[PDB]
Amino acid sequence: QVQLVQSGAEVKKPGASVKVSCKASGYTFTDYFLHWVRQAPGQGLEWMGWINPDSGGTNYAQRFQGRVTMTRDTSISTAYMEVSRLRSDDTAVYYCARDNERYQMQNYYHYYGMDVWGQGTTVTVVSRRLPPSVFPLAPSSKSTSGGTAALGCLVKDYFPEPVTVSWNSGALTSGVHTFPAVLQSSGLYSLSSVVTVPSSSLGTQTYICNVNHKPSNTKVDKKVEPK
Amino acid sequence: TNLCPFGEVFNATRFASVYAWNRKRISNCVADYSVLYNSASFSTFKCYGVSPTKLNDLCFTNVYADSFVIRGDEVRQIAPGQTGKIADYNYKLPDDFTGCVIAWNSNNLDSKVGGNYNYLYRLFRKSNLKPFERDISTEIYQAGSTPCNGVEGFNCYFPLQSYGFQPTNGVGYQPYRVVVLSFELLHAPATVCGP
Amino acid sequence: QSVLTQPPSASGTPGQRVTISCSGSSSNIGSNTVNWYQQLPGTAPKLLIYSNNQRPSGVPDRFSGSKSGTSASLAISGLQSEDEADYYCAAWDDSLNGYVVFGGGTKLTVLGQPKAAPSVTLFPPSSEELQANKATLVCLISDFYPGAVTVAWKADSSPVKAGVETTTPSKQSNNKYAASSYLSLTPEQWKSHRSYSCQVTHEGSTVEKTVAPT
Ligand SMILES: *[C@@H]1O[C@H](CO[C@@H]2O[C@@H](C)[C@@H](O)[C@@H](O)[C@@H]2O)[C@@H](O[C@@H]2O[C@H](CO)[C@@H](O)[C@H](O)[C@H]2NC(C)=O)[C@H](O)[C@H]1NC(C)=O
Repeated sequence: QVQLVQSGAEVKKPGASVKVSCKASGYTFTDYFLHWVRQAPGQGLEWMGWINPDSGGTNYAQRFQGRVTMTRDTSISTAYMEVSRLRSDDTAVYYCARDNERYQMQNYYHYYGMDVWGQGTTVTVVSRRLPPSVFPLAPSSKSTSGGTAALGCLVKDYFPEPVTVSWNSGALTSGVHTFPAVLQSSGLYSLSSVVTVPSSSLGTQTYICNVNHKPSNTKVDKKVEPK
Repeated sequence: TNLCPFGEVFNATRFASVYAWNRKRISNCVADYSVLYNSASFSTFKCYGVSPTKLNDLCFTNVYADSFVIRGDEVRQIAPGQTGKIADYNYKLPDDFTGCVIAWNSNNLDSKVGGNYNYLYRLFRKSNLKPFERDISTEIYQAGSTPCNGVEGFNCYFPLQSYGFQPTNGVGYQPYRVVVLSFELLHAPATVCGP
Repeated sequence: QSVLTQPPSASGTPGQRVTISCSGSSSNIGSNTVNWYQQLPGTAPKLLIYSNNQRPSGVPDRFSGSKSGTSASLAISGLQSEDEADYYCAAWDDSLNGYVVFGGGTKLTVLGQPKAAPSVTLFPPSSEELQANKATLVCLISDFYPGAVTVAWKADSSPVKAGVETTTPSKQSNNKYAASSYLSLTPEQWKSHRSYSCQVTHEGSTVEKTVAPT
């Protein structure tokens, strides 16, 4: 199968550069142009440019001309995009996507769309990295209703996004909901994760929320017990 | 050294419909164009922007081979500067075209008693194609003032029509297979050379 | 550079036809073909329509595209709940260097559930948080439909104004909505009020929860 596999998440300081990779497989790399598209949190798609892996030629979006360089290494079917002079609002998911028209003539190019998409690479541009505090939301009488109880974890005062939360190292998935973060007037983020569980389980089942914050290199486990 | 695989293009069992014309890029090979243009198999062999006798002395970044079927009377439309249903709505060459148009009668391959209706062409389009553009869309063509909303009827036409190809047609209505070879020069090393 | 104009939102029920418009200019849609993308929460866009009305393999026949002049439209004929997603149109723009222009995107919601009142769970500040000289009330709102609520915090009977933060509702695993609200405060305030209350209004009716330092 045709696929594009991108490199992993990046955290960079403002003014630094980042280089993201996109490896193609399942087809002949030089047959198709590649596009780069990014998407800032909660916003739309924005085209960055195309590269022709057959020639190395490029066409950059004017907003990024002079700040972005696309390249390729055909020996390993990989395209690269380097963004320099990073700003905080370069924080976004970066996609590579295959131009869907085989064998373009570069001087007579025609765009008909992009048919195969990488999974995306997050790039976060921040000077601060701040780990969260994790507090239990204990199940109680007020949080129990006829056989089911609610319990959770409050993840407070971290920066930047994102944190991921699993329960019981992924063993617990049914009834879990992790909410989006709020941005407080402090500039730090907070979110919560909750799980509905059988109240009959409360005396023997252990509940631990696993809070990952890659930006600060932190993993916090919090055991949540009845009050 | 690889020999360019022109044989695969010219000898394919089936050709594309002209509205959905097929393209192959040819690269990293040596081509003897004399073998091609000194063949008696072709009823059309016209080159633009190059003398065909210098082709064996030139090198290009890539060569493109576009191929499709049209009727004989329409082969004249596969040239820069032409007008007509084919040149306007199916396959358009640029005015600065550098390449060769090669055509041969394919009545024995593409016609059948009863009609071969598998080869289609675009009869209607709201504007001309750009050079080397392809239109494979199948929207109902609104010929009059009333929007068609997907329904066919008067002034609301399916845009593609079938050739009728029967072996007994006169030559003007017989199928011709066409290969358009374009010679590309980019800011990159040449990969297709003469011998 | 140019923009392609889409409505910010659209909706319909299952079995209904929904159309999403995409308005451009003579240098993009007026000159070039239109392609459409579907983006589900948390994943990469997927090509839905290209060359004005062609479907990639695997895209169901209920998705259709059209173009006329400088505008285009995406139709979904027979909405299914899994069609809830963001939709983008795109086209080449011949201006200057030439570039791909994307629409601003359209959020489509599929209203395929009856109204459901929210279940409200209010958590007082945890002992550990108070033992860090901080306090947060956490109001968790689950299992409601459609996805619009307002949240009021009350200190005793008095409205509470400052230190509230509320999330925009989003889908739970079971395709109902959840939302969350936070009231931050100092431990002294928490200890000095008979109660606190989170009241959630969903479609004109209010569900209330109350907690106290007792
Ligand atoms: C595909 O090609 C064969 C062979 O054509 C010959 O070999 C080529 C490499 C080239 O040298 C041609 O000029 C040759 O004629 C075609 O088969 C021939 O068909 C003709 C029909 O008139 C017949 O007289 C020949 O005897 C056939 N040759 C052989 C070796 O059998 C065949 O028709 C081509 N197929 C298509 C789809 O075009």
